[PDB]
Amino acid sequence: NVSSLKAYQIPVQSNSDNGKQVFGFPLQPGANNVLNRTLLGEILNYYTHWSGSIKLTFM
Amino acid sequence: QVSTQKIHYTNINYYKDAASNSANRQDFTQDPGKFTEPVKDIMVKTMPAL
Amino acid sequence: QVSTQKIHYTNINYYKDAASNSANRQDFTQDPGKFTEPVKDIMVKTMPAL
Amino acid sequence: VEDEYTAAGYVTCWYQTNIVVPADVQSSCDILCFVSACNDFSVRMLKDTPFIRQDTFY
Amino acid sequence: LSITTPEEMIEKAKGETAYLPCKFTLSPEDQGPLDIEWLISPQVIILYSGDKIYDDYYPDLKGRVHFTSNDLKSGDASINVTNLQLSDIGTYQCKVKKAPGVANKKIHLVV
Amino acid sequence: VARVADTISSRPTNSESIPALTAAETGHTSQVVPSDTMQTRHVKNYHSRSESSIENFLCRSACVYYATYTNNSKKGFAEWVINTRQVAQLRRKLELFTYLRFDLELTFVITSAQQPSTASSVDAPVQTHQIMYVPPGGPVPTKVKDYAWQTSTNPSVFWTEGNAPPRMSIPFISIGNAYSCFYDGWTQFSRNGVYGINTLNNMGTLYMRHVNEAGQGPIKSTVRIYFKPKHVKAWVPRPPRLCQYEKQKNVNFSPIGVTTSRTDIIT
Amino acid sequence: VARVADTISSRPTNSESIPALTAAETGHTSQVVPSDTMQTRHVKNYHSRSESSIENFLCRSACVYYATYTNNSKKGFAEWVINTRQVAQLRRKLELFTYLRFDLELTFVITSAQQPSTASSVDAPVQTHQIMYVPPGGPVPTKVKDYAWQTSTNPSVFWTEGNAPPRMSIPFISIGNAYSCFYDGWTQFSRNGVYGINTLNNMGTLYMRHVNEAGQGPIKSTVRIYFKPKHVKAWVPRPPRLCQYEKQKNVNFSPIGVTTSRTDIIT
Amino acid sequence: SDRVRSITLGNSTITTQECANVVVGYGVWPEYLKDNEATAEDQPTQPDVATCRFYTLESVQWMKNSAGWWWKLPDALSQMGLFGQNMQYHYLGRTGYTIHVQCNASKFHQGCLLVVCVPEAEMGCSNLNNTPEFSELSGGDSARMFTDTQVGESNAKKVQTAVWNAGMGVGVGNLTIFPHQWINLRTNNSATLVMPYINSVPMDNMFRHNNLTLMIIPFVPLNYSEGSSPYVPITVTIAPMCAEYNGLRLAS
Amino acid sequence: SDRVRSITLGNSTITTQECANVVVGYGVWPEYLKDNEATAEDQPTQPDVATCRFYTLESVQWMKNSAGWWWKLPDALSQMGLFGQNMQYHYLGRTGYTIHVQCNASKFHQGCLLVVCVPEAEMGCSNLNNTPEFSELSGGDSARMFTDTQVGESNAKKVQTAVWNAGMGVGVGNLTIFPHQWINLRTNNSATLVMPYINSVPMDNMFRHNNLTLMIIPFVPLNYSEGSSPYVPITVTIAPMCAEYNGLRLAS
Repeated sequence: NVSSLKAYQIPVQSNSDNGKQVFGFPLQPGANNVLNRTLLGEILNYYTHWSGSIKLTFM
Repeated sequence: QVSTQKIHYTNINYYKDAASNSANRQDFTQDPGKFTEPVKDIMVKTMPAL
Repeated sequence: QVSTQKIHYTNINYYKDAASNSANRQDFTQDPGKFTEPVKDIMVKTMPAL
Repeated sequence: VEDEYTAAGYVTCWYQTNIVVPADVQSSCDILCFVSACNDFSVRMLKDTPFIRQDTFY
Repeated sequence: LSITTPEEMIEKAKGETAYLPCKFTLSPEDQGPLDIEWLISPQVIILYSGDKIYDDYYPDLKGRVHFTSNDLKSGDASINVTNLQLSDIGTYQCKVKKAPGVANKKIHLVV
Repeated sequence: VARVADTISSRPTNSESIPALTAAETGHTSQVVPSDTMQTRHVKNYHSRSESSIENFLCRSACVYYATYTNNSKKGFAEWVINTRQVAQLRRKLELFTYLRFDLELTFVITSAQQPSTASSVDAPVQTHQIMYVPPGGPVPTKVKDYAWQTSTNPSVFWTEGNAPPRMSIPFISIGNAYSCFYDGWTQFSRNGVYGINTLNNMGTLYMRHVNEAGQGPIKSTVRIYFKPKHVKAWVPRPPRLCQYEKQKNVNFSPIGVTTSRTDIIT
Repeated sequence: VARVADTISSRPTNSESIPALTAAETGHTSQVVPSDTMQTRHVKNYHSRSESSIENFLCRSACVYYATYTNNSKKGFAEWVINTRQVAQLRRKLELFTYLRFDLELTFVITSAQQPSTASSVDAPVQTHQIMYVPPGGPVPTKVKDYAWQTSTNPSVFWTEGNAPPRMSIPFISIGNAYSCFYDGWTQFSRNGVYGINTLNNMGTLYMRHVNEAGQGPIKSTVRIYFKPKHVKAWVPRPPRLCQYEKQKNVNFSPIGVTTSRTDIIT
Repeated sequence: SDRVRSITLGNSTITTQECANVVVGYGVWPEYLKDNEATAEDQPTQPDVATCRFYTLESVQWMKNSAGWWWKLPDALSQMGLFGQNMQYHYLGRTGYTIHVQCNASKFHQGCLLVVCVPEAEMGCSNLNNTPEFSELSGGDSARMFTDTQVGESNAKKVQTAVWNAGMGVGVGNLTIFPHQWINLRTNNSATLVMPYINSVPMDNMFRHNNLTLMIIPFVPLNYSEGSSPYVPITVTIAPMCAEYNGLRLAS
Repeated sequence: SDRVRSITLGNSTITTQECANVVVGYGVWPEYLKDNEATAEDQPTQPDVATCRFYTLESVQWMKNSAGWWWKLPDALSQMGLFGQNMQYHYLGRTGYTIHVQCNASKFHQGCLLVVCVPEAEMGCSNLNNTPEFSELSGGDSARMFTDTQVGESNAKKVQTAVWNAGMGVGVGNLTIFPHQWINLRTNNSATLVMPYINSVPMDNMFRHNNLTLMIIPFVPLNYSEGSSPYVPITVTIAPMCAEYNGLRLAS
């Protein structure tokens, strides 16, 4: 799903059992292979030390 | 001429142009209000967006 | 700017940082009262310690 | 950079309750996720990026 | 780079599987390409250069050695030595070289 | 001072003012602060965003182009049109914006190298180089032994070895009000010919040559050019270039996935 | 002025205030002055403790590391991670304290040496060296003829022979509030792996190379690096290292007696 | 008088009839974190009675041919009730201890101890290539001991426990520059220190960083005539003060 | 609007777009213990961020032929981190809960629930001579369920789980006198109650006295046409408030 627009769609379907995991990824906004090419990533990849908090809007 | 640093420091301009002065390095001003919230009606935080 | 030496001497800051100034060499202050006598109750010299 | 002394945790997302739907409606839905910084972000110690290479001039 | 134990003594019985581990972590100042070697002093026995394996180097040990993990770029250079024999006594050197760091591990195997 | 905002304390509330739920359709990014979804302590924050400004991000020299020219040869001399499209470590820093405006500070790091001479007892004195700058439209030299070099009123600099590298400053030389790092649209009213080419950013050429003569053995030199955008102001930011550059004129590329991949969505 | 205290006169007393006898169990060092156990004369004292302060004890340059790299070879270039653990005449001055905080002043003393060339009539011009500094995380070059050198926005310095040695200043670059010259405790939450290793003091690498080409005969160079801790403040003093160092990472040692010995307790 | 003290914390109390003064760190008294220095983005928790009390570690015997003992401080209380329980569910946390060691003897014994609390005590391995493993570097409220003989070389991951070097490669005599007290069975009976939070960051994890070390080194060895009690035990009781934590998570 | 709420506690948050108002106990808001009423002779401890947050119990499936569910309140959080940990080392302790149950459905289902929190719910056994044992009276954050059939008599230590008597021998309709809310899949989506500390002594042990009970009884059973989702789960998330404890001891 990388060489397409499917990389941004998170699969959510009507499960049968309760308490399943949808996704999960470590939070290293300059080294992880998920938050790397986002707009935050190519700003962090020019500096070395960062700080502050991060928001994560879902839709 | 004399200003503060990251105490004081002294700077003197020698040449008679403007593109010869050193870098500024001290234009600390930001205003994200034109990239974050570029909407017509003001959006309050607490009340819902609709 | 102008201060005394070990008469007077003149110093001028040129660059616009803080890690560019020369060494201080003139912070003469000591307080051994935190290594010699780190006890809770004051200890007088003459009277015995017990 | 990928270090171990300063890890920053993990992010997960679990089903609280199932995804229910009426009839004649697809049960396969999708979710998008954004990312940004709060108003107390900052950086330091400027360097160059490890992404763009070059062997000869263009 | 840093190996957890630069040298130790291992003892196994003839006819068993020999585990010669080689763990490491990555300091922040390491950003080059990865390289992992393995030596023997009774001569390379297996290489890992360019994310691909080249491991037909020692005729005495053909197929009798292969990496364990599937995440070799995470700090695993261990080898699975199978079917130990008597001509396999010698010191091993797990030489890993990631620019600009270097670290070794001296595994002296005795049987 | 450009200090960041501190965080204010909070108490566990139970009210109808929900700061978390919003509508991302409106193109309006969220504005919540952690003090609105959990209990926080009043932390004074002294961090500063100074080293992330524009003039702290761009005003750093970067090699642009470097050419070689032998001494013992006819027309041994280097020419170069002035453009930042050629090196990629600097090209990408200038594509983050669309309309830039800066004055420049060149710097040349000239080196020499003795060639395989053939005579005996070779010995040459110090060398002297000339770096001639031709505005767009001036007359261009054809060979080293030419009279467009001396008898000229263009800005040039004479430099000899063993000293500090030369450096000149160039003001904002353009026809519009900003350099355009992008220009969609043709350059002929009939909409033919080359696609992304603009006269707005042309700056002329650079001709360099030796000043000494051929004593006994050839000497190949080398000159490296360094930019330094000062007084810069940027407009209309832009996402960063992802696919690898292929040409210096256009923005051609080959398609490549968005990111490197992982084994499963939950790992 | 930091003057020492003078001594006041005394008279032969006979009282119940004994200043000599005290209790060393309380961990409280004595505080007597010779004017309390004998007759002394009022001596004005003009001695000064200025040349024993911290900034007079540390702010003196000391060689840290030096590498060599030949000209006529592929990938002839020197790399070095920045750490003070390697030289022992300076390592011991920094172990007297636990948490230091200083900004730095590097200095490079670059020299050259002509190698055993083989051709005839060898003659090379002045040389130019480049000393590139890569922050922790940046891209590292692989060979001399590489495009990570020029097209870069890292801080580097260009220097040519026969001039004053280069020098740059580096501010306090760390994640915490002080460099830690000691750190007891592992670096993985599972308590495995290396023991005394900390990200708090990392400073990057240093890549150096020639800028000229191979004219006719190889030239091996040599660069020496000198620190200079300024604005320093020290915390939590520490006894001085006794046993000889053995490694650059940990504090391993071999046990050795406390002092050199004498023939008898009364001599 | 001037010989008795009475220290109380939480719901425990320590009373000593014969003792010397109390040495208070580097001159500072342990307190909470001011908000000029705070770095966590959330609000910390403060039990303040459930943790701030006197836990008592295990006992040690002072034989005649003894060498020494050491405890790694924010690791020895790993199993002592609510302190160890809050040390697991959180991620950060700062403390300040009030160490108290007590060893009583009659008027017919002789001996002396050096009760020192060396901060950031990094120890060296027996083999110059390796580093000491975790099992042999500390123990849960248990006393690892020094030795009087140089540990051999063929050992892979062990600690060099030659006492005349304090294990850190430093001369054992110069250890008095750290806060310390002498247990002297002539006049002293108990030594007590009040150690604030000493570290280069305002808070830190507590499973990966033992930022203190309480050592006990018998300078003048124990000695007695025949007839007196041949068993003289030592017992140290440590008590956190002004503790607070951050960053809830799962157990670990 | 008037349909959305946003409840936050400690470091957790609950947000609901569609819900009804919140019912607050008997008109009082949970708070700490005043000193006119205190009876313990010592000082209590107050974590106040480590415990006051939203723990989430296990899920339950709402089948068509469902009967009901009940949880014993200060027993279901026995294994949820710092709350369960402080519930063991101490001896007394008072709390006040903020119960929240949530069950979402589309606009094509139908059903209703009664979310009631009966205080001091004493249950009756199946055999008239015995009393229900502990294993079958409650479960660690697990839902015991009612039934639609009268439990037989030959069972020795079981609970009478006939739903039309609520297990307490009382008529199931009259349960609305206790604080309650109706989960109605037509207009409602979530029910939330704020229950103070209701007991006849200022503090009490928490392993021997389950002084609340959260019951859920489907009056109008779930029903849907063919095609819609056949699995509708219910999830309750409970959060203590204003907790404090007394009387340290060993683990138990």
